[PDB]
Amino acid sequence: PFFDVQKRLGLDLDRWMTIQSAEQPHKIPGRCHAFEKEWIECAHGIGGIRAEKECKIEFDDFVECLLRQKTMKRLSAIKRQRDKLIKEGKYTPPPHHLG
Amino acid sequence: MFMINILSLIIPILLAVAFLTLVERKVLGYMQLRKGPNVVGPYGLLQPIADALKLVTKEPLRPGTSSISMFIIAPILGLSLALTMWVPLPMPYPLINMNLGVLFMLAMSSLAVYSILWSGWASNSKYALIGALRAVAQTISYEVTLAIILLSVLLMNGSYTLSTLITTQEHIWMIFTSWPLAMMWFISTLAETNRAPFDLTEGESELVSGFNVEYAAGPFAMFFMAEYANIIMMNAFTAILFLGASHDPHTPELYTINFVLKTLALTITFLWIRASYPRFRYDQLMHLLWKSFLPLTLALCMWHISLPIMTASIPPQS
Amino acid sequence: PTKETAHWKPPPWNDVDPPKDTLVSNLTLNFGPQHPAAHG
Amino acid sequence: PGIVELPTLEDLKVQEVKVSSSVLKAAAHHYGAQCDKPNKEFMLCRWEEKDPRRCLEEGKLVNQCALDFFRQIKRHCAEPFTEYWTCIDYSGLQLFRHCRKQQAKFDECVLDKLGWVRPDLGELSKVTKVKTDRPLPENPYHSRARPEPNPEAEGDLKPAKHGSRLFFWTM
Amino acid sequence: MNIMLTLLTNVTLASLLVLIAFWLPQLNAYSEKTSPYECGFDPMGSARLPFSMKFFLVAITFLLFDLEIALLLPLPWASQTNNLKTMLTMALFLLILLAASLAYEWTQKGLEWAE
Amino acid sequence: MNPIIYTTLIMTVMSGTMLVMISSHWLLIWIGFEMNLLAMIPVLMKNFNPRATEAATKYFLTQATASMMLMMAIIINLLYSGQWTITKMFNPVAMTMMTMALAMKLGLSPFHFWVPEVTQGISLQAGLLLLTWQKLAPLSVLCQISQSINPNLMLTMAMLSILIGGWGGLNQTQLRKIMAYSSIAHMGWMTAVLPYNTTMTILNLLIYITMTLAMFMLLIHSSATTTLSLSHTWNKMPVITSLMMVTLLSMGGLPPLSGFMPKWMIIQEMTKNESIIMPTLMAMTALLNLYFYMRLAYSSSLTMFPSTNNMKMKWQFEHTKQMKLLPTMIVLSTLVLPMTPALSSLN
Amino acid sequence: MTMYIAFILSTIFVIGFVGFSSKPSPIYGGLGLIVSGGVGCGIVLNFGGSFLGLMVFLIYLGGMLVVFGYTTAMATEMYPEVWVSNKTVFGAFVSGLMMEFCMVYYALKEEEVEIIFKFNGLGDWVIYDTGDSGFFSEEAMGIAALYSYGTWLVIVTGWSLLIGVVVIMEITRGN
Amino acid sequence: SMMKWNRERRRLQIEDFEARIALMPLFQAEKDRRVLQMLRENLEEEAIIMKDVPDWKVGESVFHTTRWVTPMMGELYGLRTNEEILSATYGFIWYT
Amino acid sequence: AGRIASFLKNAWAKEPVLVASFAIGGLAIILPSLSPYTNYAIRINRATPYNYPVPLRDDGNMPDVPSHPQDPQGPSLEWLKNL
Amino acid sequence: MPLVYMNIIMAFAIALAGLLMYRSHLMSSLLCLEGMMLSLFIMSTLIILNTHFTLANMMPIILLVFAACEAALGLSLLVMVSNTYGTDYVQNLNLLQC
Ligand SMILES: COC1=C(OC)C(=O)C(C/C=C(\C)CC/C=C(/C)CC/C=C(/C)CC/C=C(\C)CC/C=C(/C)CC/C=C(\C)CC/C=C(\C)CC/C=C(\C)CC/C=C(/C)CCC=C(C)C)=C(C)C1=O
Repeated sequence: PFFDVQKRLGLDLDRWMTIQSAEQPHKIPGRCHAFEKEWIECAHGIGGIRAEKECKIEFDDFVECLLRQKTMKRLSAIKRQRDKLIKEGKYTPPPHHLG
Repeated sequence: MFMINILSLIIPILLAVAFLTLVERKVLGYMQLRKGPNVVGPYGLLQPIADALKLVTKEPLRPGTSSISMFIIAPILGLSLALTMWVPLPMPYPLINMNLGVLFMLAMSSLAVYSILWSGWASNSKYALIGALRAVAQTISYEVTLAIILLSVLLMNGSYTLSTLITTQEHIWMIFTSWPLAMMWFISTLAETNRAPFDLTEGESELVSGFNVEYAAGPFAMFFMAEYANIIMMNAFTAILFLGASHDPHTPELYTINFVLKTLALTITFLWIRASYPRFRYDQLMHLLWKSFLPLTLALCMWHISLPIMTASIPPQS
Repeated sequence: PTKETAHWKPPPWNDVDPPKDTLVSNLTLNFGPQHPAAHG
Repeated sequence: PGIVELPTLEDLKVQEVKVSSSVLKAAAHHYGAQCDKPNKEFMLCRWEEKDPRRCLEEGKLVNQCALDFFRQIKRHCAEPFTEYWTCIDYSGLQLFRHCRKQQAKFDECVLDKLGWVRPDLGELSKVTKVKTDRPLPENPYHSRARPEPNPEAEGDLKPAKHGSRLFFWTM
Repeated sequence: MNIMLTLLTNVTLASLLVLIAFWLPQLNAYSEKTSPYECGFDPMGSARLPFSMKFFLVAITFLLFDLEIALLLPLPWASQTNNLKTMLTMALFLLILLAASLAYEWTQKGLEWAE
Repeated sequence: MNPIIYTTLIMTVMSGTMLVMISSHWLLIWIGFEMNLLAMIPVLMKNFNPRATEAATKYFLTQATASMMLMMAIIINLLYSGQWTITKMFNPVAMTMMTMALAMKLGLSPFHFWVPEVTQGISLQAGLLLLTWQKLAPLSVLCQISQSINPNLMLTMAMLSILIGGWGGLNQTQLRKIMAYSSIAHMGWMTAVLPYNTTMTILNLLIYITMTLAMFMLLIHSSATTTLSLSHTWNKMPVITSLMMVTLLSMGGLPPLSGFMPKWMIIQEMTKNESIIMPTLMAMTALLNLYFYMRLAYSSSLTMFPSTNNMKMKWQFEHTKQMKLLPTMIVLSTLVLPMTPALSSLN
Repeated sequence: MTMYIAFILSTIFVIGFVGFSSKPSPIYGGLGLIVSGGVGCGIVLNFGGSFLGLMVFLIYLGGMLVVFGYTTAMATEMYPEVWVSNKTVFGAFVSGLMMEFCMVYYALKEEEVEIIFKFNGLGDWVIYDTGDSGFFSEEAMGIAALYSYGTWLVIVTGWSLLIGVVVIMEITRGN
Repeated sequence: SMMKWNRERRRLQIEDFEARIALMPLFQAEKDRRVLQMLRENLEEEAIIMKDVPDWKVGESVFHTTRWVTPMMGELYGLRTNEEILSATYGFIWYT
Repeated sequence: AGRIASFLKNAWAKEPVLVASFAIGGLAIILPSLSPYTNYAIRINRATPYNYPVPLRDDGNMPDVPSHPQDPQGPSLEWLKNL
Repeated sequence: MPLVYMNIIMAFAIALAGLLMYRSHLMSSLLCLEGMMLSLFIMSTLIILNTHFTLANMMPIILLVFAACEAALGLSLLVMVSNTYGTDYVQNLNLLQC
């Protein structure tokens, strides 16, 4: 913030909610609590323009935990190939996939 | 058999609304020294059938100065919301166990404005355009009081699960704890359904009907069906909310009988009030809630939120 | 000013424009004539 | 970036205790009181390692211990348990409130035959401790090397050389 | 599914009622029926003119109170918190602010239905 | 307008800005923005004339749209990073979106047609409020996010800001309108150096602020809205019109007056960072400002203007409203150049 | 197949929005917003947001009520507009239908639509998360934390609503 | 009356919860095995699925971290029957 | 003295609803601080274990923490039973 | 980013077009403006329910409470131009010109 009265005069005013690894009500963790813990404790007292590159792999792992872009794309590719070869008809899904 | 249960919900409510149009004309008449309808069948039991057939085969006039889309949609909204707003009621085993049943039904209760406004404006008449805004203001200005009353009452129940409300009462009638609140709630209910003491929309001197003026035959009867279904639905709501009953799980029929008796008693109180009292004036009508009802409701809500804390008697959440 | 600036009348000194066409109306009501709430 | 660690289909093969929710909720307090140790150590493993692939053996242990407990209760009063779990099943919330009669009829058997006591309210809720011979999860998150801090600076403030040094200002 | 099935059943049922209502009866369809109505007369040249009104203020203070009602709705869940003292003071703040808004509405005409 | 109601509108506007420059959660920044929006509309409607209604309506529409796009940027960087903390953005289009959302609140780019009009509509005190206080919040947000702003975007936006600020004021006689255009020019001036180093845009904000109070207080000490009306005031208040002239000299940035210092500082740091073409454009275009500045000076003090017969009884009456801080307000906006090193205090 | 409902709930949201933004008669834009909100309540609901969905239901179907309240008061005229009055509204509407239709056709063929950001056409059911909730709803508990952790939020809001009723008083006072 | 009955209801809730804590470990111990069974079944099946594709490293993890994450439910209920995924996602929401 | 009592009487007559609301409200804030059971309500809320009490790794020298869920030592809520 | 995100983002984009590209009506434009915040409300609730951001669960209603306030004044401004000017048609809305 511009004029950070929060840490000067010594109280939290909004910092409780800013990130989702904070003390959530009745210890309900967020979806990416581990990843954002890794990211935050990675980049602490390092400087944003310096920490953005050392804490990179943690950052995109965090972003992929949030959005699952890469994982869902992988699933889409798997489904594409499965439906293609099923339509052109080679194998049948095992009974665990039917019932 | 789910759809069979649905139909067993709608259709009996339809007969209930149908015969309410007979019990009101009998109760009112007996309250004012009139025998009431007893010519169509035994004790007028068949009379609602005849008027329904007449209104179905009465000509539905298309308002020439109107857009038919809303002239047809408004009865749809008013009727369908009124019936689907019966869905989450705690019969001994409620049909749909919605975790926020009370909030669900309170939210749907606000939707009657969305039939009132289109009826009043689309029909395009002076009485219609006046009564639309007047009735809209009525129901919206009483919806707030309904909301704080619901919240303050629920603060002792535990959650918005409307099935556990029975578990809340069990021992004592909930009115014994919130009789000042219920006395407001009931009256606000009387206001939201547009009944003779608080109707203000009919006003058969300067509004005549207010919203159901140009509506004729079927779409006209649909708004009556909505109106006299909200009567039963809100009287049943008040019945469970304040007039609790016993429910043994091995005998579901007992709570059913007790609940229907409570609903009939409350509807009879509705007819009782309308058969006696004069009609409010819009000035006094909104003076009643803005000047008088709302401050008392706010203070009572404060009392009923502070009370569980000081008594160390917060209700169970789950 | 070039051309259209000619039709750009200066604002008044009060900053309030001369009050426009009188919209004051009381929306005449006939309140009848059948109107059975008058003994007919 | 890495592949898998999924244990073999033979590894995650345990006898799945196949009983109903009403039966399980009827056993409950006695089951917990007489089978806490495998359960406690199992989810101590779960919270410490944060890694079920490391706690399959704990799962087998808790399953087998619970199964033994169910075998002993079968060997003894089961008709009171039968009535109790049926009555709990009739409840749509598995409420313990409308079963108290059979509750007594159950609690006495395991008291005078298997030497068990119904845990008091909150008794089976306080956080306990348990010894596990497994080593500590030194890096539960498998975190990498933490970035080095900023270069620490120190030194007393000597006066700025030649004042402001901004354009023509001498001081 | 279930809930959605009930909503579907109700909307279709309502639409059948309106369809029978609007289609079954027979009308001669003569012109002079279309003339509008007002207690014997027609509504002259009105029923769509802009409505010079005053209770607009009541209508808008409705909404302004409805926001705060939404704010205080989470109370039944909120009462199940560890730090009950802060919840008590701050909810009491919310209702006090409700009352203060109503009072300022009151003394400064406001909720007084304008004339 | 109840005096106490007006005070409570004062401090809710000021608290809305304070919430902006003290909060860290992004939602709180938005909340302060609309607190200020919701609070400043009534004071703009204090006079209650149809021009005031026009100005308030245009302000409301522009600022409401801008705040909604602010939440759009908010939601996007939340979606792409899950962090409400105000810092460098992690999605580019979110950064751009916030850039135009704030700019519409500042009046920099073609999102600047509102400010001259709204300034025309409202009273001059509301003009002082609008063109002084309702900049601190968007500038503060732009300062906090200077880590990742598209330099091309900010630079071109500031360039149009100053350019149409200079050109628009040429054909305006209403003092409120020329002041709005001058403020647009100063908006471009600080926002040009915003990406490079925020200390200098803070300094230029301070100088523009002090100059703007020193200006508006002189206007409503002379009670003039048109150039001819100010020209008639060469008589009654000769000292006020002489100070009028000296601060109108401080306007453009003629040395050694105060207004030259921010231009000098901005150009020097722009040249420190290889931007040598860029500063010359505002350096030239400041003459556009100086043009109608000189026109205002000629109408005010340098040339005597034909007064009016009735005007003489005004000689018998004295300004009773003191309108305090005006002396130091003039002085800080005229002679602070020998104190340029003090800029390091802000850093 | 009612599989794609969680998709179509958003889809009817889009084209109910376009007609809402197609600049029709104000009440018809209101109807577009109403169907959009009714179908978006399902979008939040089937994601688990029961309380927030019913909350927006309530407050928003009051909020469009009040914006109606002046539509027949301060916005009607002798000849109210019709959803077929202006010719351009049809063009706006159809331009509303064909854009997201083409984009979803692509997302059904390539699953890598390049419009603005990065998006995959493989439904929405994936993005849900396995887990549990014990005996507490996460959404309700989170919105309940307003009175324990929302220290500043309720204070600043209530202050803003007070200032809001004040400004609503002052601007509409009419001298 | 409400004070005493509500205290009794709190007693009933702590009892029901204590049952929930009692039985949580068994549900967790069955759930991790069940989820790992889904993962392994999908992995073996998708291995046969991906033999033909020239560039698809089998069983890869998109995450650079070696720490195990909770499986995203998509790969959990993947090639499974449509009814299974429909239940797994929208059952609680759709249940009445 | 007399003026305050007369004003209270007039309010109780002129706007009785206002005085009733103001009274019951004024109680609503000042009782919870005065009442001696709100701490017991805090104990009620802390008593309910919405989540699992995850155990601690035993290493010796924690006599306070019970070794077994049936052990006597540890937190107890007999006050809850008596309440 | 699945299709639900596309749909609500795209709904916001057309709300931006509809409100900002004025056709002739001020009331319908602010109606589009309040639909804008509905799109943003749904959008915000999506990630918040998705990622188990338990605290942020209260942000939507908070985001809601202010937004209606804007409309609370918007339509309030609408009457104030309406009683004098006559309609909400913004083409006579020209008096403030220079
Ligand atoms: C001297 O000075 C005077 C005046 O002034 C100066 C006056 O003013 C007046 C004027 C005063 C009067 C006219 C007095 C009227 C007095 C009466 C005795 C007549 C009225 C009597 C009543 C009992 C009052 C009734 C009114 C009620 C209850 C409410 C009023 C408000 C309404 C909105 C009702 C209006 C009427 C409607 C809507 C029509 C009714 C329609 C129905 C009942 C439809 C029913 C449909 C169904 C049942 C459908 C279901 C059917 C079936 C078969 C179910 C099964 C089917 C399936 C498909 C399942 C006078 C005379 C006067 O002297």
